[PDB]
Amino acid sequence: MRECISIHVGQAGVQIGNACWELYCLEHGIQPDGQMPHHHDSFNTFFSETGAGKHVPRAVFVDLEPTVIDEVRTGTYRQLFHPEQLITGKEDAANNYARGHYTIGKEIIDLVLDRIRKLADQCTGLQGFLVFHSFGGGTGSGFTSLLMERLSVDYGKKSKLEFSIYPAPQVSTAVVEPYNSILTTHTTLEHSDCAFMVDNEAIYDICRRNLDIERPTYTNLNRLISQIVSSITASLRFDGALNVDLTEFQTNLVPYPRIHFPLATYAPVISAEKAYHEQLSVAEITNACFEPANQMVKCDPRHGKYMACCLLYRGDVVPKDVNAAIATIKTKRSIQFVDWCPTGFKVGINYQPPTVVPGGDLAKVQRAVCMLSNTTAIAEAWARLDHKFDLMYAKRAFVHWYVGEGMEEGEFSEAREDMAALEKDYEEVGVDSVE
Amino acid sequence: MRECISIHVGQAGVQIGNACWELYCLEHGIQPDGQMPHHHDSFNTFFSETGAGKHVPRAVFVDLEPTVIDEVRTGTYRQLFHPEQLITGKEDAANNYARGHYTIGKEIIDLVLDRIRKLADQCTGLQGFLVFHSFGGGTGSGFTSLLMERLSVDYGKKSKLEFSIYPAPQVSTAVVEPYNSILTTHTTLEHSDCAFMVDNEAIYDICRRNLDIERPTYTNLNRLISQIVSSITASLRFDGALNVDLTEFQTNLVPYPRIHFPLATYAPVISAEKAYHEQLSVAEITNACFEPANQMVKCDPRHGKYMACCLLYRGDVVPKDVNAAIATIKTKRSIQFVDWCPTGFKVGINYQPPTVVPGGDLAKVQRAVCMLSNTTAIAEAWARLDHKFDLMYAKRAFVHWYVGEGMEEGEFSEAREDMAALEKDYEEVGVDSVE
Amino acid sequence: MREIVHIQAGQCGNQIGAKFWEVISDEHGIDPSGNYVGDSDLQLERISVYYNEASSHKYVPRAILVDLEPGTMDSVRSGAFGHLFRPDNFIFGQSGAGNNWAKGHYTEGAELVDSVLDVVRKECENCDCLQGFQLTHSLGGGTGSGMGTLLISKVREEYPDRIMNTFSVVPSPKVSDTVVEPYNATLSIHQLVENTDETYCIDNEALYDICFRTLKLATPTYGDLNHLVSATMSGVTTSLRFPGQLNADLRKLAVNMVPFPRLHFFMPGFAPLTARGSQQYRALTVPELTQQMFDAKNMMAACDPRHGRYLTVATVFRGRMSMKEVDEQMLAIQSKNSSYFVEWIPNNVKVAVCDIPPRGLKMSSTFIGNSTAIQELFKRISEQFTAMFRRKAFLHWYTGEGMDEMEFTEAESNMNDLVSEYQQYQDAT
Amino acid sequence: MREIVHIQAGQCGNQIGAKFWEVISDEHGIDPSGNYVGDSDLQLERISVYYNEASSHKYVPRAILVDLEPGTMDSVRSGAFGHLFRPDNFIFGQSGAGNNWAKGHYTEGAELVDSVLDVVRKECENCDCLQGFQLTHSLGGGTGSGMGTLLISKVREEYPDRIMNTFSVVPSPKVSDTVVEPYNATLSIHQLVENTDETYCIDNEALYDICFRTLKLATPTYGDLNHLVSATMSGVTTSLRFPGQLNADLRKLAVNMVPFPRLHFFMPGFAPLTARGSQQYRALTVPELTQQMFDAKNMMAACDPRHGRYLTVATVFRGRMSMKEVDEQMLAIQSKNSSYFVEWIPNNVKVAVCDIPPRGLKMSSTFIGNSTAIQELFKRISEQFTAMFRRKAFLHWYTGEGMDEMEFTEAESNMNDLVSEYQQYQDAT
Ligand SMILES: Nc1nc2c(ncn2[C@@H]2O[C@H](COP(=O)(O)OP(=O)(O)OP(=O)(O)O)[C@@H](O)[C@H]2O)c(=O)[nH]1
Ligand SMILES: Nc1nc2c(ncn2[C@@H]2O[C@H](COP(=O)(O)OP(=O)(O)OP(=O)(O)O)[C@@H](O)[C@H]2O)c(=O)[nH]1
Ligand SMILES: Nc1nc2c(ncn2[C@@H]2O[C@H](COP(=O)(O)OP(=O)(O)O)[C@@H](O)[C@H]2O)c(=O)[nH]1
Ligand SMILES: Nc1nc2c(ncn2[C@@H]2O[C@H](COP(=O)(O)OP(=O)(O)O)[C@@H](O)[C@H]2O)c(=O)[nH]1
Ligand SMILES: [Mg+2]
Ligand SMILES: [Mg+2]
Repeated sequence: MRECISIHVGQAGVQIGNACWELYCLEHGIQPDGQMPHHHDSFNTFFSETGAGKHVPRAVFVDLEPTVIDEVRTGTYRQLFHPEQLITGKEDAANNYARGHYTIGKEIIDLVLDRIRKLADQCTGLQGFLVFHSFGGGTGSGFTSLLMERLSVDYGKKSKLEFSIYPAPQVSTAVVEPYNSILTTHTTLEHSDCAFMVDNEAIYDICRRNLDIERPTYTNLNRLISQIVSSITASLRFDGALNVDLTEFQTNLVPYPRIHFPLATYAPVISAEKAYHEQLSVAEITNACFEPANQMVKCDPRHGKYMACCLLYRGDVVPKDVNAAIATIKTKRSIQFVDWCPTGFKVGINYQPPTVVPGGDLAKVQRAVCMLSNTTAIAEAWARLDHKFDLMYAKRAFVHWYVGEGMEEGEFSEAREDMAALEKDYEEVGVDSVE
Repeated sequence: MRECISIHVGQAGVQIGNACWELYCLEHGIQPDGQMPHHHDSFNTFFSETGAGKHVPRAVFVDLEPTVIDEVRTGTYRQLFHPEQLITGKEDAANNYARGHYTIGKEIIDLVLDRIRKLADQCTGLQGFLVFHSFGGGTGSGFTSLLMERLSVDYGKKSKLEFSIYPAPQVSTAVVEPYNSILTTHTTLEHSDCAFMVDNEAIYDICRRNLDIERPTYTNLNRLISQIVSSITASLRFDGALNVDLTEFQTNLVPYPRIHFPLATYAPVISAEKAYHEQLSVAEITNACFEPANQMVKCDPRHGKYMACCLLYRGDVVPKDVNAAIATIKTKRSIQFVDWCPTGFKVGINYQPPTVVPGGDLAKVQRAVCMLSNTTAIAEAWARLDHKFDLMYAKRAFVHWYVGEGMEEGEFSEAREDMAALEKDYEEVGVDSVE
Repeated sequence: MREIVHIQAGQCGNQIGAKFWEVISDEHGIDPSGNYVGDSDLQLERISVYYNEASSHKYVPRAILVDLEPGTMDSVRSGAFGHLFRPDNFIFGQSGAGNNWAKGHYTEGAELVDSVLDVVRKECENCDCLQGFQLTHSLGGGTGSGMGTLLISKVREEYPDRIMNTFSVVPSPKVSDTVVEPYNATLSIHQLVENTDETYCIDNEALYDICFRTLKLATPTYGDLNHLVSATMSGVTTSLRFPGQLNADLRKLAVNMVPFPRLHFFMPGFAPLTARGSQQYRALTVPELTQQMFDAKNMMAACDPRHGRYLTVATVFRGRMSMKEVDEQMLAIQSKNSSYFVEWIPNNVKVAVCDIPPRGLKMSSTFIGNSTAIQELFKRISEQFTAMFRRKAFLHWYTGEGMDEMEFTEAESNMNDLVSEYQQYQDAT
Repeated sequence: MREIVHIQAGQCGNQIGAKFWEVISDEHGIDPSGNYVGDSDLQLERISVYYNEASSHKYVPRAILVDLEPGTMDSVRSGAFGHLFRPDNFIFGQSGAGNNWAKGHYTEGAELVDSVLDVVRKECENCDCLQGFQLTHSLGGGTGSGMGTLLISKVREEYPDRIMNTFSVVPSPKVSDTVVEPYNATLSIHQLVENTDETYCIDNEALYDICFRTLKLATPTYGDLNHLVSATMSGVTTSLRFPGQLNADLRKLAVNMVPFPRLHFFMPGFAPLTARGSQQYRALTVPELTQQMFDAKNMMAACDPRHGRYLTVATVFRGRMSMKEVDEQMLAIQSKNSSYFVEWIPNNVKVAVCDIPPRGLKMSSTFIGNSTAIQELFKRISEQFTAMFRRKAFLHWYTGEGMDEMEFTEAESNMNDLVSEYQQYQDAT
């Protein structure tokens, strides 16, 4: 009765959604065809139901290249999705923000908004939106900027959560990542309620070091991020000793309107062969979450200050142990919050344990904790992008595509100014107060 | 609830640990896989436990050559160890202290300290540390010096016990033993709480003469030293009529801060065929312990003075007989303590008999006694090393490896000066007081 | 007669209320179906003070459960002891306050408050001679705090004569379960010192410590803490829900414990508290309970009383006992702690005695201390507030609902005025 | 009335206390569960002096078991006669004193002493008319010595009126169970001569010799020695735990045996001591016990009395006997040993008589002699101390906890002052 739709833009969004919906169907014992042989309703928040025992997701799959969507239509989760949700374009933006925001996406945006409005009106207690999109791809950035603007125009005050894929400092599959990233950030900065920074480089490191898988496929990273998002929405979708809604997330983790970029982290992540030999203490897993090597963004947290933290626990958890572990974390020195925020934690506890996907890589654990942490180290990452942008702009490289596809140079200058202003605000927050 | 971790550095350390953990698993009826079909908890001090009936050791196996650690991973005690404890390097220090303390070990020391800190924080009543390392090998000396410095920096006042392997006067498998030994002693002299001198030459002699095994393997010596260490920690791990902790060991056996080098001795050690024909009197086994031929360091105790002694008994022992035997020992002339210490004994009594390992070489005995004795004869041994060092330094032999691997000559001169100062202090203690 | 109406705001309020009604029904011998199967007539002699006799000889709690989200409401409804509440009382919203006080007091709450007041009025008219209201809520969560303050203001407008009790879960000193709780706490305290007759400050930290240390439980689930607080409240009301050699009511406690209108914040305590094994190894004597109730390690508010003075003290016993014993114990405890009491209030202990134990036990006791130590709490909060208000962090979330900075300015000024008054009366002479 | 509180410090203290409470319960007919199954009302007429009647008609020892390590504590707790102690009394630390006195009196003990004093105070307030305290400890081990001295100082600060007993296991002359025991012994003696009413010097060597020679046991386990010492203490207190033709209490013994404040160190002795077979072959007559209690081979302190003079002597009998017989025996024994007594104290024998034997026997006897021989002990220790202090061996271990050399200087000076006083009064005229 507290619904929240899902929106998947771009190839990354669609693949992540594949993983996430596999995980959901496993959580609620739902067949790929929508049938089903502590639980409350629970699945009602993400599954709508027809007369028969068939349930459908509240998701929208939009893309400009029909390849991946066609794979979904042919995927084992074929009978699941309502066929109208699979909006396919004809020619992808091809890692060009201009195409993805002015030329191509502009011509299906209306149909996308139509389906969005249909699914919204069919629901009653709509909590908000979940956007799954990359950052470098043309469709992702462009269509996402357009979609966020349209939604903010239409649905003024409702939850809008985003899951970007922060481009890695060194592993850049595309070449024009800085341009698209800068443009999409400069646009989305005034509409997104709360983003969720995740990067593939950190996930590679985590998969190799912890899970002891040397050669991972994209499916594995998708499984990890799906686990994170499932932990995020378990509070809505399940009964817990201390529940929490997305509104609480945006309220607690966003001190200033512009600074709403918290990074993700999850634990425990160990191989099934290594499942034993460790009791998985709640304080232990909390320390694991706070370790710089277990974070999912390549940024040393010791270089910044945790402006806010949100720890969400599920499984056999007891509040006093959580309190003790959090107090111990506060005692440590290298974790220095901002002076003006003495209360740097919101906690969430759930009874439903995390579910391990058969054919997966993780081990069945009795407890799990996801930390969404808004820190100051992320500012440094922006600097890197800044740098690259200047380079690719000092020579006016690649500019002609963007210019000829519905954009002006002054827009690029303005986006650079906006990113510089954001970095300035981050520094301004980083200082301490007098008196 | 009084935990004490174990640290095994170098090939000798790892093999000794293999023997010691075999002995422990036999003591508490623990399968190699951590399962188990007077006792208290007892095993809690050295075994941690997970939810299931699986227990793991509180040990760290660190080496720079993966051979022996891989053997452990393939050993019958495979399921026992938590896989993270098996830290393996890539290239051994190759009997070079410089490599083991400046070049190679410097790059895994942080991970080792991390695992140490994890295991420490998981424990509550940590008594202290047990270091198992040789003296000649590069990894042993170098990594041990580094580890002791790091631990003393981090864990200021906690028990730090060491089990060196004193290089034999004549049986030297390596060639550069004096250099590494002098360096590691000069370093560890300011950090180690209490060492435990043992040598392979004496153990060879004991195995041949007493156990009547002419051709012993390293496994046999490892079994002997494991028995010694088990007797050392039985007081913590079992209920006795007069218990004793490692803090008591360091307090009683260390009169002066520098002079903390007690040598080991154990009894009874007889073959199973010779198990009969002797009733194993408590006074008898005490005399056996005090005989120069049963000591585990090739140094005639009659050439020095017992500054302190610590006799630890286990099995069917009665205090009055111990008192009588100790009085008789004090009566004898050839055992001349220092005049200024009239009380040269600390006693420990345990109820748990020593356990004989099936497939072993010793015989099931009802009583056993381990003597840790800090004497003055050990000084002479240093002299021998001194001599050799001067020789290998009078010609500057082998110097170039150490120089080119991160060391300076003045450091060698300083180490020689420190060893000379220690010998001088030993002589100064050896004198008698006026008035 | 003297019918009492129960209000439960916020998730914490609802959970505490569920445990509370469980305890009350257990006291009165009430089946989960809501019908009576008890054994002592005295149970039903005053069942009407908390229950209403619905036709066909059934009983319904006189409670009003309020929320802005259906989650915990439905959780309770499905659970046992849920099928006895009258379903029309379950008022809940859909938007959810989002842990924001502005939503809970200006935008979202303003839409349900009317229906809530209507149900309140209906229940009031059902009662014969209304005694007063007890509100169960938190101070951190947006719904509890905001909507409870709104309802309190409205009720006090509609009932300037009845009595008002609030059982607020004050934020812990060390930990902080949320991030913006200083703002909600400050605004809630503003409204409480405006229009509340008495407020029972309670912390989860102290309950954790009591469960761990005293009761020897390393696994305290929220059910345990809620059970403890519910036992406290039941002990508070048993003085009128049952006969007694020296009976008391809510009005008497308010009269005795509130020397000045603003200074109506109380730290509670309970006794005896024994482990499962360590119980038979102690004598259950009135002196034992009395000495137990006077120490830092048994106060449900995280503040050492020795830091201040006991302005007033109330104590409610249960079960059969000897009055002279209680008198002597109170005399001795007031004599030995001479430095810990206000000079100009001699004999500052109120005593009430019931005839029924809370079941299972022979004799229990409840302590309600109004001290000057609690000011530290406010001081702490005030400081935090100033910090978070100096940089104006999160200020936009509350601004967007119509609230303005001057609101926080006034609330902080009021809190500092209260702190000044508390300190002034602490060192009075 | 005259309630007594028991403290047990150190491993030896705890073991001795366990055996002691076993013996006491056996005397009073107390089941291991802690409930009474006895047969004589006189058992419960004064059960309250050592036990507290917990509700449901159970009994708990009024003891306080203290340690810095859980080992022996848990060992006792698991053992029978352990499940009757009230679990809250088991105060223990984790670091362990490491057989160091500095830790046991400055660093480690300073952290638990507060909780220990709190439990002490609670027990004191539970008692009606407190009589005094008995401390069971050693002098070699760090925990026992240091923490006991600390607690003694604190208690004497909080109770300058009550009476204090200490049962210290003095180091043996010949053997030395530890190495640094001279230092701990000297410091402990310093604190004892500071703030102890009476001290019962006991050696393990003498107990060994008594068990071997007299009782004909070649296999003396520590249980036997602890049983003997516990029998001694029980015989000391039976004069007030039971009626008697000439009753005595701790205060009377302190008055009679302590002519001067510092000279309050006593060597005890017990009788009769017979083998299992060699018992029926001897007449159990008062003269026999009397002559048994006066010889070197039956003193629980390793010092021949003939080397000095009996400054004072106390003797407590049990069971039915004829007073005139005791009087004549004391007269004869004082006449025949004229050279062994102080000249200026005529009739230096205190006599007490009980009505109950220690069970199984017909008549027993306990001797408490304050002699000048014991000075030799101190002399010995002093010498050793000087030796170990001249070379400053082990000095760093005690230095590292804040203690300084001047501490040892003062303690040794004080000990030599005491030795000088003892010798001075030995050859007084
Ligand atoms: N974490 C994760 N990222 C993915 C996955 N698949 C694709 N991506 C991201 O997708 C990016 C590739 O460009 P996309 O954003 O997918 O471009 P697109 O979605 O195809 O849209 P167009 O640019 O118009 O073609 C890479 O930078 C990846 O980070 C995946 O399975 N897991
Ligand atoms: N007592 C005993 N000593 C052993 C055993 N195995 C090896 N050692 C000692 O190990 C020494 C050989 O050099 P190590 O100290 O092992 O060198 P390492 O541990 O391999 O480290 P690197 O020098 O860097 O290779 C010999 O002097 C032996 O004394 C054993 O099984 N028992
Ligand atoms: N003592 C106690 N406190 C609780 C319990 N459940 C929640 N809380 C407290 O309630 C606060 C959350 O407020 P909540 O009602 O959930 O948020 P709201 O919906 O905005 O009112 C937290 O600070 C918790 O400390 C409980 O069972 N017992
Ligand atoms: N008579 C007797 N003495 C004991 C017994 N157990 C230990 N001791 C003595 O206690 C001393 C050890 O002190 P201990 O309490 O164990 O060390 P601590 O922990 O530092 O106080 C030794 O000198 C022993 O002689 C016992 O059962 N009987
Ligand atoms: Mg694409
Ligand atoms: Mg090696």
